Amino acid sequence: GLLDXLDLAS
Amino acid sequence: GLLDXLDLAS
Amino acid sequence: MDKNELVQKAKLAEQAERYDDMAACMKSVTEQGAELSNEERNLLSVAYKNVVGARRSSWRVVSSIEQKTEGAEKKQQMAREYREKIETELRDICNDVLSLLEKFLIPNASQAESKVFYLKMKGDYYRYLAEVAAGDDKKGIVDQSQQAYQEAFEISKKEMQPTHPIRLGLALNFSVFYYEILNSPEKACSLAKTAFDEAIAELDTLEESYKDSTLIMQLLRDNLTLWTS
Amino acid sequence: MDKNELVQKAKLAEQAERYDDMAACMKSVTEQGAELSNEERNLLSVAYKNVVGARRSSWRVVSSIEQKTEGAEKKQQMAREYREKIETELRDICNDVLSLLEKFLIPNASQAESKVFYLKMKGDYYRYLAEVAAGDDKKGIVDQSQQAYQEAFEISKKEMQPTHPIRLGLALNFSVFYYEILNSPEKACSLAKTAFDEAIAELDTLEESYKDSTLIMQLLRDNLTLWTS
Repeated sequence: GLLDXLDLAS
Repeated sequence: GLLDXLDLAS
Repeated sequence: MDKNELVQKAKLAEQAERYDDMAACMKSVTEQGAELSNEERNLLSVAYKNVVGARRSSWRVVSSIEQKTEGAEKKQQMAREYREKIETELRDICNDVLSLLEKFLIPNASQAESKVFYLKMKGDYYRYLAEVAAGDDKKGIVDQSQQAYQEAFEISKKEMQPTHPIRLGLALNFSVFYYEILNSPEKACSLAKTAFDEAIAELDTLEESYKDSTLIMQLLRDNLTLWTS
Repeated sequence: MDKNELVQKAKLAEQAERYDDMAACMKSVTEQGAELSNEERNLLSVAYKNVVGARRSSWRVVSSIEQKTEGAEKKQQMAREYREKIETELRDICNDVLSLLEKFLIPNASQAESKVFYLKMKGDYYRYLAEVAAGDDKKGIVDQSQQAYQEAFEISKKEMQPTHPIRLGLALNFSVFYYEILNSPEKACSLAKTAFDEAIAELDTLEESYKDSTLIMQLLRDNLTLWTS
């Protein structure tokens, strides 16, 4: 959800 | 796999 | 580009999930006039299956929205417009495939198994054109789909074992055409049932791969179960 | 169309999974010159994340293949040419975004959160360009990525709480930049550990919504764990 747009590099 | 190609309408 | 080259690119495009690219390769391959190997036939179908399926999935999403916006004449107008833009993409793809089927694939098929595969594909693609047609165009398209499936069916009954996955998968898709497209549940249930039963009966007599066959037999019966109640 | 129409079309393309379309809508909106609201900033990111991520994905697959192709130089050749084509799509995309960022998104950002968000994004995108550069330009592209992240990092240290997700996500991505791109695990580990520890200390101090924050904290700690042994 929110973390999606944040384009995390995980 | 094989069934994927057959494009089944399921 | 060389034919072997075109195939190898198609295979990279598949690994990459670049289906539009994959379909362009297999289109060029087909256009060279020679009969497809089974491997080529499968690549062609994998590629068009994913290219047409993405547009069908999007047409269903935007069609829903359109039909579910009561009022908001503008919002609704924009949806109808996006839908039409998607339909156009989708008729172009079906027209490409149907043209490949008429010009090369079908007339070049030298085995019944391939001819049944391609005739069914023709039925499938006209069925997709049907789902998204209005006016009196529908009837005309619906009929082309029916005739392609029917020709396939008659060949498969004459030439193939009742357990052959392509005969069974044709039965499945033709039965869904009748139910979902011609609104003839009784013709649908009767085609699915016969197809299931003949296959069960061939087992009694009886090497080949029944795993895939039995899967499609399960799908026939799940549909009977759902069409019954 | 007007801003509202574009925004609406964008949400429709999202529903349809037509990301190239979504990006193009949100590009025009951005090009109207006015500071984007959170709903618009978010749509723009979603769109480009998917548009770029697909080509990164495809690049990694093909590039890999081009690597294990020690057999037929021929095949290897095709894999290189396919890769090159895809890098080109990829560079176009990063360049569109990097430009939307320099001309509009950074200069018009009136609030710390948004400004950190767009500087992080700038870092992300130069970083994606470094991944496929060599060897000449690489050094300088790496430097632009690092300058962005650093600048973002300084602002977030002065203006945002350590548990803020934009701050922690900057830390996550910046730390991975140090590890994967500058090959510098001491700097990666330190940034990540500090960022985790400072968010932990703000928990003692104390709202608002720590579920997202704690998921990014977990991702930071999972990286330290990996990077130790």
